[PDB]
Order: sequence, then structure tokens, then C-alpha cells
Amino acid sequence: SKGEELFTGVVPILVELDGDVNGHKFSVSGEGEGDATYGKLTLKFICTTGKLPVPWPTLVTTLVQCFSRYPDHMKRHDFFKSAMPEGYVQERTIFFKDDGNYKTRAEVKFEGDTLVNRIELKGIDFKEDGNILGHKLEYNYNSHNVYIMADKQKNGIKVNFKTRHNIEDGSVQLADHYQQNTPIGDGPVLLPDNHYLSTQSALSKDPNEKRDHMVLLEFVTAAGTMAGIIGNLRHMALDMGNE
Amino acid sequence: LDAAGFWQVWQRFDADEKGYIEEKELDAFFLHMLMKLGTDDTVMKANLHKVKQQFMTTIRMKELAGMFLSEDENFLLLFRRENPLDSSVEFMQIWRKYDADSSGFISAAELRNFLRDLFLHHKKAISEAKLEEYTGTMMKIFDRNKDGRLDLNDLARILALQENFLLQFKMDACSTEERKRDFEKIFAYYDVSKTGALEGPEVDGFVKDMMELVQPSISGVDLDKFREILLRHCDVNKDGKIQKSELALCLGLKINP
Ligand SMILES: [Ca+2]
Ligand SMILES: [Ca+2]
Ligand SMILES: [Ca+2]
Ligand SMILES: [Ca+2]
Repeated sequence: SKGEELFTGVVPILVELDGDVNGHKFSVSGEGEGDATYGKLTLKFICTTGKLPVPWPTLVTTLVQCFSRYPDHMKRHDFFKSAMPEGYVQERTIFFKDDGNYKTRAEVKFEGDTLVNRIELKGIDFKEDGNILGHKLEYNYNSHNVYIMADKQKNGIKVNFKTRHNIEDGSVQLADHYQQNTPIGDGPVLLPDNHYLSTQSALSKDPNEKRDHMVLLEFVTAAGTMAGIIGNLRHMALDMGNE
Repeated sequence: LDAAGFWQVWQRFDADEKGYIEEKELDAFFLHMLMKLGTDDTVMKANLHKVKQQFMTTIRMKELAGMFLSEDENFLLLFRRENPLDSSVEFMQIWRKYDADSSGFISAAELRNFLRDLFLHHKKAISEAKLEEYTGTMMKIFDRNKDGRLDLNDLARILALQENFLLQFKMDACSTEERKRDFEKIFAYYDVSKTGALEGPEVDGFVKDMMELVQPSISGVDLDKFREILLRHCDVNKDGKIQKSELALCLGLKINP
């Protein structure tokens, strides 16, 4: 795809979220850069409305998968870059087990030289002393697989995965994501074979930032797809030769 | 001048078998060659001149071979160079044939047998003495570590074996139709006998080509070792052969034939 060449090197990123969770309104602004050749993201977010009424870790998946590394042999499966620069719509429902849910709508696109992710989020049915509104999540993040299937009728992809959020009493809070992506433009896109993205992320704080904020580093690579026959041959050859 | 002496001279300019030399190597080639025939400083410039002329009047190995070698020693260096072996299966049928003791290496005595049959095949009677001399020259030319036997790759160079057939296939040809097309191309290539299963030398050739994707050229003993391992991996009915359906399933083919 032509969209792929937009991500050659280092690309600046902006993020805006307007949120409402059980009536608590908040806004988040993010900035940073993406380096898709290394599956590399570096992002800082700040709550601009004061304190955030939900844990930062609950907002990580909501707050730019066009930055995933796609190995050369899986390039024909990279939907996210193919919709660029006109971008795509990313819609989700995130069901937190034994608690409420997020409903999000984002447009991800280039605005001049910058990849911009604009989100609106609504949260309902949260228990006022549950893990989210009680702030009982640990400030950290686990590694996941994000499963991607083509949705030919919608000219897009359907995406499903579960995130695991550590609780401070030692338990885990599951969040079950139902995701759809749709191109904004009329241009051609790449519909993938079934695969997944493998993610890893670390959370930190900027010591010189007085506002409620999160620093996020993430690595993301695609996998799971059949390569050419030579791929199977090469990997079998490797194993036959051990010992 | 024997093939080995010509070969040693050819080595200075074409050590990795491009098959040719270049036009300002040429003079240094004749020089060095002419030096090799034990030639006097007094006759050098003329012989060089005449030689250059003859050639000009007639830069690949065949051309320099015809000038300085007998027709039997040209044959030794070029019998396959004009007719390179296209199939690794045929190659391993030859290997198995001449490695009659299954030692994993072609000894001097096995090379002599190879050459005896070779000459008879091209309807050429040579004396027993030249048979011996040629075996020694061929050995000297192709015995890389001078240990006195020929390895798998050494016979491959003697037969001018073409590139590994498997190397044409690419990672990004990942569609189901792409993988099916390439799988069929592969199995057509190895199943020379058209039986629907790889047997004997068809397995051999496949094992050689598969392992050499990820390892330096393999030895005769390693081949037999990897053949067993591959069979223990993919031989579902345990009949010592690789049915198409077994190779397909072991290479991830979506629809089993
Ligand atoms: Ca032997
Ligand atoms: Ca040797
Ligand atoms: Ca067969
Ligand atoms: Ca079998």
C-alpha cells in the first residue's frame, strides 16, 4: 500500500480524548512519536481537567496501531497503514468483568505531518468502590495478543482481545475488548488474513510534570500469518538440525 | 600441461568459478601460464604474441582450455560445464551409485569408477594408465581439504550442479494459491518417478536442498543423518517414503492433497 510509506521513519503523534465515566467528565491530551519499523511508541499523556477519575491503565488501549511493526512477509496484511493518510474509525466496547464498560469512538488520521488520534469515551454502570472508580489498579501493564480478522462487508477489520490489569490486592481485572476499524476514505485498503498483534508496554512518570500524567513506552509486532512455503521449509530445517 | 596445472593457473584469476576471466587479466594470464610451461625469457615475448594472436584469431574457460590442454583433459574440465546437472535428485542417484560402500565420501577408487563409466558413456577408450592419472588429477582439483576423499559438495562441483531449487521461493508469497502453486512446483521437481511419493534419491535431494537453506553445504554422513530425522518427523505411515500428503501437511498446506 501507499499508506505504508508514510511510516518510513519517525512520525510525531497527537492524542485528544474527551471522556465521561459515570458522569465524571475529563479530558486527556497526549503527545509523542512513533517509529513503526521498530514497532516503537513513546507517548506522554496529561489530564487537562485536573485529576483523572479513572486509573491511567484503563485508558491505555483507548489512547494508534498503525505503528505496529509488520514483518516484510506480512506487509499485505497491514490494514492500519493502508487506510492512511485519510485514516480510520476505531470503535470499541470494553467490558470490565464484574464492573462497568467503556464505549469509544476514535478517528485516527494524519493532520498535516502528524498522526492524530481523536477519541470520545463514555463509561456507564461502574461500581463506585470497584476497581476502576476505587483506583485499585497497580500502575503497570501486561503483554497481550490482539486478534485481527477481516470484515469484508464493512471494508474493514474486527478485532478482539482481553487485557489483564493487576489489582493491588494481588488479583487481576479482565477487560474484554470488542473492536471495529473502518476506513474514512474511499481509497483502497488491505484486508488481512487472520493474525494478531503482540504488545508490550511500560508505564512511568515524568519527574518534572506536576499534572496528573502517564508516560507510556510500547512495542508492537504483528504475527500469526502463514508465510510462503519457504517459511515452513526453513523452520522445519532448523528443527531437524538441532543436537 | 595437465588439467590440474591449468586449474592452478586458472585459480589466480577465477578462484570462485565465475567461469571466465577479464580482458586485462588475459595478458597476465598468458604470462603466468606461459611461465608455467617452463618458458625461457628469450622466447617469452614471441610466444606471448603468437598465443594472443591465435586467440584473437578464434574470455571463457573453454577457450583457454582448448589451447593448453588435450581433448581428453578439456573433457575432464568441461564435460558438465556445457551440460550442468539440473536436478539434485539425479545428483543423489549418482552419489548413491558411486558411494558404493555408503561411507559418505567418494574415495579415489570410487572416483576411478565414476570416470571409467564417464569415458565409456562418451564412447572414449582410454588406457588404464590415463584412467589412473585422471583420477589423480580430478582428486587434486576437487579435494578441497587435501584429505584424499571427495565430499558431497565436491561431486556437486564436478557435475556442475545447479543452484538449490528451493532458493527461488519467497517469504511474501504467502497466499493460499501462492503456497499451493509453489508446493506443486516443489513436489513435481523431487518426485522424478511420478509415483506420488518421494523415494530413495528423491528424499535425498529434498533433504539436501532443505537443510542447505539454513546450514553450510552438508556432508554425506550428515545427509543420511538428516534423512532419518526428516522421516521420523513426517513419515506418517512409516513406509520409508514421503507421500505428497505427508509433505503437504508438514509444510502447512491448507488443503491436504
Ligand atoms: Ca565411499
Ligand atoms: Ca576431501
Ligand atoms: Ca517418487
Ligand atoms: Ca510415508
